[PDB]
Amino acid sequence: VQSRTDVFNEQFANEALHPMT
Amino acid sequence: PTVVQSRTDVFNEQFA
Amino acid sequence: FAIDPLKHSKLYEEYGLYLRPHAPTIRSIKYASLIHSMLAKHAARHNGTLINPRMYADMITLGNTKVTDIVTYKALTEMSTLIESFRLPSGLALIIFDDEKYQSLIPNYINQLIAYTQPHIIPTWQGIADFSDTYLRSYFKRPFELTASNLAAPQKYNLSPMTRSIFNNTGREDAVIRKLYGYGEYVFIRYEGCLITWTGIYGEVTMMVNLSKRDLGLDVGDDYLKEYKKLLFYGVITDAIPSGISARSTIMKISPHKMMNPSGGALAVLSKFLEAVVSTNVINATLVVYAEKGAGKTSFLSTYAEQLSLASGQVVGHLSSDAYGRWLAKNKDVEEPSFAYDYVLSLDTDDNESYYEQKASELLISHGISEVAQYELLSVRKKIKMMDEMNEVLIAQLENADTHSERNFYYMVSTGKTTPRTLIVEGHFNAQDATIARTDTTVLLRTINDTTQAMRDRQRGGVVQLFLRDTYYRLLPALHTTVYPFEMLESIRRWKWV
Amino acid sequence: TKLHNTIFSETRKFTRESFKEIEHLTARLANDRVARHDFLFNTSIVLISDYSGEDSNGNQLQATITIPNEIINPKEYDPSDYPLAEDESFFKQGHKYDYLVTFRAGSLTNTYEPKTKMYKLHAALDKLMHVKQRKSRFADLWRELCAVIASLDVWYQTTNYPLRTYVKLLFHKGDEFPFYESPSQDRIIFNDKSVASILPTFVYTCCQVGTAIMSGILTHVESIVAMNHFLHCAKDSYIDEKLKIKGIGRSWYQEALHNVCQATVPVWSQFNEVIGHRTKSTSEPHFVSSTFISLRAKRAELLYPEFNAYINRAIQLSKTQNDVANYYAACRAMTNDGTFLATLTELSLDAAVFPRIEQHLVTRPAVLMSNTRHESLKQKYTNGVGSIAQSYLSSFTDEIAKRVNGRHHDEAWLNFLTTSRIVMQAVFAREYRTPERIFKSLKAPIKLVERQQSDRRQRAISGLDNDRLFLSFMPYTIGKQIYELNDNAAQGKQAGNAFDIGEMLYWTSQRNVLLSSIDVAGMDASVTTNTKDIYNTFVLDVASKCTVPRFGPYYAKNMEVFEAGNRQSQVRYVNAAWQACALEAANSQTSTSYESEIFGQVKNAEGTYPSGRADTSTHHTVLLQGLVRGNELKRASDGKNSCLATIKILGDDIMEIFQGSESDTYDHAVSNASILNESGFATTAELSQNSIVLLQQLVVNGTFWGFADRISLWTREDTKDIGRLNLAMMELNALIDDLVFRVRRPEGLKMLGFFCGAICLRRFTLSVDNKLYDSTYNNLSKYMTLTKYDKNPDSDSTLMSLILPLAWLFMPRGGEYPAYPFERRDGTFTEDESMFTARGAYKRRLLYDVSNIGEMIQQNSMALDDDLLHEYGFTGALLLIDLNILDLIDEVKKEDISPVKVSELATSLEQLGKLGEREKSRRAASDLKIRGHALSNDIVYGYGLQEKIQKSAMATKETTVQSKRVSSRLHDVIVAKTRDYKISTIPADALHLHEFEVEDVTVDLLPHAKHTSYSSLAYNMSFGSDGWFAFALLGGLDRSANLLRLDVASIRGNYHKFSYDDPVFKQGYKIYKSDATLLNDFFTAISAGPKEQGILLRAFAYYSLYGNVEYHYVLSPRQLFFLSDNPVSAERLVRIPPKYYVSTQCRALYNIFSYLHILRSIANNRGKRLKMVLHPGLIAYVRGTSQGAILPEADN
Ligand SMILES: Nc1nc2c(ncn2[C@@H]2O[C@H](COP(=O)(O)OP(=O)(O)OP(=O)(O)O)[C@@H](O)[C@H]2O)c(=O)[nH]1
Ligand SMILES: Nc1nc2c(ncn2[C@@H]2O[C@H](COP(=O)(O)OP(=O)(O)OP(=O)(O)O)[C@@H](O)[C@H]2O)c(=O)[nH]1
Repeated sequence: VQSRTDVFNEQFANEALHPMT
Repeated sequence: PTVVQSRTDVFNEQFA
Repeated sequence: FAIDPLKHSKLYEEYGLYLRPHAPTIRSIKYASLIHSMLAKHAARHNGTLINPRMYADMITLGNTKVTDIVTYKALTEMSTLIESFRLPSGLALIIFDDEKYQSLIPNYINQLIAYTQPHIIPTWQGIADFSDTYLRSYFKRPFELTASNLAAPQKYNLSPMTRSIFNNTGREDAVIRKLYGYGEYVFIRYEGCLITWTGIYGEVTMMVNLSKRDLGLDVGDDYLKEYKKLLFYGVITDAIPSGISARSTIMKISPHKMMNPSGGALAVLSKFLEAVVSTNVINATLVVYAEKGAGKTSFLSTYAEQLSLASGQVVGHLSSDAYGRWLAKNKDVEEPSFAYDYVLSLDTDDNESYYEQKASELLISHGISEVAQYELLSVRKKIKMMDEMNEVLIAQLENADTHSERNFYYMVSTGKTTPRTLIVEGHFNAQDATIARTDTTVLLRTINDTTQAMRDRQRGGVVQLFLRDTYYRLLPALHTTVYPFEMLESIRRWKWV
Repeated sequence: TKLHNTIFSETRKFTRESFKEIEHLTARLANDRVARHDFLFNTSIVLISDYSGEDSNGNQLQATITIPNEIINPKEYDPSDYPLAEDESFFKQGHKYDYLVTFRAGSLTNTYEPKTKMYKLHAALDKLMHVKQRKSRFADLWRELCAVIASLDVWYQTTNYPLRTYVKLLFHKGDEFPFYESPSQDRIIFNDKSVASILPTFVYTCCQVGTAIMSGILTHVESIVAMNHFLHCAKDSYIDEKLKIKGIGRSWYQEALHNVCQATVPVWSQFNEVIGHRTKSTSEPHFVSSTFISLRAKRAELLYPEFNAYINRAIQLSKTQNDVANYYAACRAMTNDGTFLATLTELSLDAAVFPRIEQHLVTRPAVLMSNTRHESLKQKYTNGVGSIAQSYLSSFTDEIAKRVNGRHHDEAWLNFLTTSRIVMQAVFAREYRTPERIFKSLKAPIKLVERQQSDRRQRAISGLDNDRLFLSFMPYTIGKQIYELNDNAAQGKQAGNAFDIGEMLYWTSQRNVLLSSIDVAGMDASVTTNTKDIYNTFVLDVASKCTVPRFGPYYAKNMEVFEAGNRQSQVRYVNAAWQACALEAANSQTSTSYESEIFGQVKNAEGTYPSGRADTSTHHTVLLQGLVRGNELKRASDGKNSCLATIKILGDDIMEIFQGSESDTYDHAVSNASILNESGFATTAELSQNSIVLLQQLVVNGTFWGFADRISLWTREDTKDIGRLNLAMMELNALIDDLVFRVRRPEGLKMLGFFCGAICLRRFTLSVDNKLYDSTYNNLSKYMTLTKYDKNPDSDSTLMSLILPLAWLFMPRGGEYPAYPFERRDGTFTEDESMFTARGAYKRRLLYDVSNIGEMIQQNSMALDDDLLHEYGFTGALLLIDLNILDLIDEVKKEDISPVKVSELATSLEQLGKLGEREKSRRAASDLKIRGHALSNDIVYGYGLQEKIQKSAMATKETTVQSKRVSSRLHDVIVAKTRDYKISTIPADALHLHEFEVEDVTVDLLPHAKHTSYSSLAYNMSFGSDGWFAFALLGGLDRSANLLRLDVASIRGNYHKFSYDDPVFKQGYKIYKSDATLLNDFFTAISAGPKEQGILLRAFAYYSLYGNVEYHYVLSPRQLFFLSDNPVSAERLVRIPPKYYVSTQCRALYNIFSYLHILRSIANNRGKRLKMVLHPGLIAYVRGTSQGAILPEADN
């Protein structure tokens, strides 16, 4: 099992908009 | 008097 | 249309657009061909320029203007009588395809009219214009797709040779279909490329290839590794990265498709490097190629230097991306290293261990990451906290110029006696621009890969490879021109040698 | 003979006999090169081994003249000084010497065979020492050395001073000069081959030291310490040691002024006025004091032990703050010889334009949306310097997209191609509508443009390209819109007054202030590829909102687009701005390529883009304010206070001012330092309580410390030297004016500038025809002295040299320079003129003043005195001016007055901006040329920027010997004018007749004469000096007047006072008098604002009735720096006898008479009030003309 999200390019994009406080 | 001395004397009197 | 369909038809033959035979909309394609001829005659009359373009734009496009000394208005009145004889209820809309090769072939006398007009822009999906558009529907034939289930005589479906133009997706040679099922009257649209759909980790994926389906040896069911190196040179993936393409992907479908056009922005920067290779004025000529770690670049560039040597005749060197990492892992202790080119090229084999992979492996074990499954669980704030600790060990090499510094390494190799005149150097990240040098041409190379799915599969490096990709990715925007592997091969073909 | 024994030397006045003597001795030096060798090197000179005297503050000092052996007996040229790489493709990476090395001038020879690697190299090094060392502003390098020493003879009345021994110990070899410069070959030609190779640059260094003694900075004892440091600094490389020391040597003033502790200084308000004085303690904070330890250990190691012992002396013996100022003026002239720094441009290319990585690596933003090429469209930062910088700049995106929509960008680019018509639209349609255009500009190389500068390495700047500037034109348009939304940068017009520094004289006077000044000059290398991506996220966020239908070759269309989180390509409507900004970021090739004669084509590394153009000056301006202001918002998010008051981003500087407690201002000033590190810049701010440092200025405690070593009188960067006297003598008045408040003794710049124009600028050569030759020499010799040359049978013309009559320097329409006292018939002398005298038409008063005026009023005569003026040589000097032989000066050259601006950020943005105005004024001039009235190109508005673009792009030789031909026509005029000639008076000279009688009443000084008496506001005005007492009488400066002239200079680009002789008026009155309906088309051609249209349309109605009546004078803004611009300030200093109110109603004219006479006499002014004495013919002239005709500029 894996997701289009665990990739770093993506993790990074999201890290960018719900930046994780 | 030299010019500077005259200038200094004038300055002192006004401002004593 | 911007480019006259009647004269240039071979240009439109590429997109799948064939002209109808020759009908109120058919007479309009002959009128526009008379308007192009009247413009190019008036244009070449004065220094290749139209004298009063705002009139031509309205007379042709809006059709609302009539005109009635010898230089000025004698040409407009010749155009006014031509368009008045057409008796159209409305003008002719200036049409342009979204394609980049198309927009660059427009004659200069139409470019003068474009500022005064509202050109209809036809979107191209794969590079092939959409046949559902209005102007492409009336002027050109409408294709019909023959497939395995669809195939029968032209009489079954309603088809006339003067309307539909057959597109053979059946996989059987067009000579069969034409002769056996009675299509001999119909004209087939011919595509020199290929379009593939691979299964993927995240879903279905598409790929375009510049090889014909008979050249590429693949059919439905064939594996991604079979004919890999043909796909690596000529392939492009049209899905957002990351695509799910991995080594276990299989082919769902294949269809013939239009060959891609190499970007004029890449062929411009690549032909800037071929002017240095030739010119006797330049002493050393270096090309700096960046790529994501795991994209299969050294497999490609080693065969790019073969094609560049055979065409030019000069000797071409290649420094792999890890050339400095592997050299330093040995010579970090030696106080007077050997910078000889043939020496660096020996340490550059894959069996050696790079220096950065040693420093990064210690950095992982100190956080307790022994396995790729563990690195996936970490939070993004936690990964970037580890990566910032690589950026501190990366600056150490670039920050200065020493005997072991990275600025010095590529300096002593490029300026050596026995090193080749022309080189190809591979960087990991943009900060090396000031180090690997000194060039007016640097490019970034994209391939067909999922570089996070490639570093995940390989069982040798494991984590240390996947961790360094993400570290370099974080340091490498695409700020330099993007070049695909087939645009560097096409760049040599289009260049004329001697 | 000799100069120091002249009557002028002792009395410093011009009598009849002592003017001819000084006119003769300068005519002998300006001509004979035998007499110059015998002037400098004469045997009567007694050498000085040891000398003693007082330093700048009066304390006694003992120095010794020591010249090292390595300069006198140089080493042989060592080829390892300039090593190559193994492949010999460029100079070796590490190499010490970027400049000349000191070797025997004959040791360098190329014996190699031509067209080899080494032959080309030694051809360039031979071109380095023979060519690059030639920089001279006025005349032969030896004539510039005499002017410096000739003035020192006359000033000190002796031949015995230490500077003259260096001239003899160094440059005296045999009976001829060791070297000389030939203008035909553009080279230095060595006579003695054994002489050192670096001495040709010590002729200029003895000039800049000799200028510092006359200037009053250095004394003769400090002249030794200064010249021993330079001679020490030259081994092996002279300029390489200065650049290494330069910082170390000037930075001690912070520590010397800490030990002074308390100092009383003036206090300034916002409004450019002195409101009082204040006693503050200058002790620095603890975090500043900790840096004094690291500098002591550094100054001890690197500095020459005699010069280090002078600094250690200035920290102890400094008593008050003025004493620190006087040492920092000397220690600055000891480290700087003023010459422009030159190399082979591929020697200095490494350390200048080569990129470098520092501190932290910058990282990429997350890509939220991308092109089908995976080129980024919109993007955002996770954290770091990126997010801080965006948290500020992202607030401007929707305000700018409003303004970027209002523009028309296609019409914006035509205005660039045109100003640097139907023809041009065919060009734009062929060139820029094709996708092939984007391909041509990616394939084009970037040339390397360099510009020399004093006391700094050669600087690489970016010139204007058509193809490369088109890619970045769209981001620039979006980027420059912030300049109107902020105070954070100074792009404004520069006044030149103290109005310019007036905002940092306010904050150095404030309480609880911490003053940060960063030197950003070396930043453009520190910028990396990932650093520019902080600016791209600002532009791509503005371009996504901006909607432009087309910017060629881009269309607004539905584009396939990838997004984050969506696996398939979306479709958006992507406008032509955000296609054009997305392609400029994704395709980035920074690296310049210089083509070297040695190595072929050399190409720089990819990192650094130079800062020259307006487009990448906005990149550096937006990025800094984004980091520094965005950091202020990040603190408030952390709960910390923000004490930052203001930020000004200058050209080479960032000036922050913090105000608060010592704990807060430091903690904030430190976190702004760490954020420029995290972004990759290695920089150290100078944190100081009471001083704030910039280029070419230092502002300490509400005072001004000027840098006089940055005005180089004796050298040039251009080497455009030709035989043009008017342009040269105008160039000298611009430099002398520029040093007035940067110098401690302006009375010495008048004697030094007199022997420059007496020796260097004197002779002028013209080429007569063969048949008219003896007829010319006979007519001109009645007035001007000439030198005949042999006739050459091989040509149809003959050269002959003309040495000017010495009084030409003082004449109104020729060269015009402050006069020395002449002698009337009465025995009385005219007033010795100051540096504050007004040039222009005001200089004609010198003829009536020598006449004199006092006798003309009593005898009711307006008749000038012809007999004296002919004896001092005024007649021959005015006849020379009447013939119009000397070269003309354009109005465009006048537009460069050459004050050096404080911020160069506006110099950059002035190049490419304001296109719609320079186009509309271009339409006007052409459409007006068609109508039958043609305007000269110098008057049209945008023409000044068009010439500097095109003319600098030519490599064609500008070196041509200047010889004017006397043809049949001009010889016909000579015979006429030279026969009956007597000086021509014009009716308007009746305004030049007035006299001031000194009364017995002293005048009240302004209350700010006291506040400026403690610590002085500038070197030239100290307590009692001539600049102080003039500032006590006429208080400067008028704020609401300087705001009004900067509102006018914001249209025309520069301010010039109205005159009826101004060629703008003259041609404007031709239109008015013939076809009046074209005035609207004329006022746009020159871009006169609605205020200047009133000044002209009135003066047209005055000039119709009255002719040319105005009373005209020229006072430069750099000349009067702190002093007042407004003549009403002298209204209280002169009494007008009441009988002139009845007859004449012109009051504001009597104030301009009073204002100009007070500035002119300040050297002689003891403070008594004056009385106006008017000529009867002056009164009768004034009351036949309206006052508005005399003063059209002012509003009565
Ligand atoms: N497991 C494993 N895979 C390899 C090895 N060598 C090459 N590969 C695969 O082949 C692909 C191409 O590798 P390279 O030619 O070295 O190019 P690269 O991926 O950029 O690797 P570097 O040159 O080291 O940066 C990689 O993506 C790997 O998946 C190996 O030694 N072990
Ligand atoms: N023989 C010889 N000629 C020299 C020497 N120095 C300069 N000259 C040349 O001799 C020429 C005549 O000397 P001058 O009459 O003093 O000329 P100048 O002062 O250089 O001024 P110009 O005539 O304008 O060049 C000059 O033009 C020089 O080019 C020298 O040392 N020896």
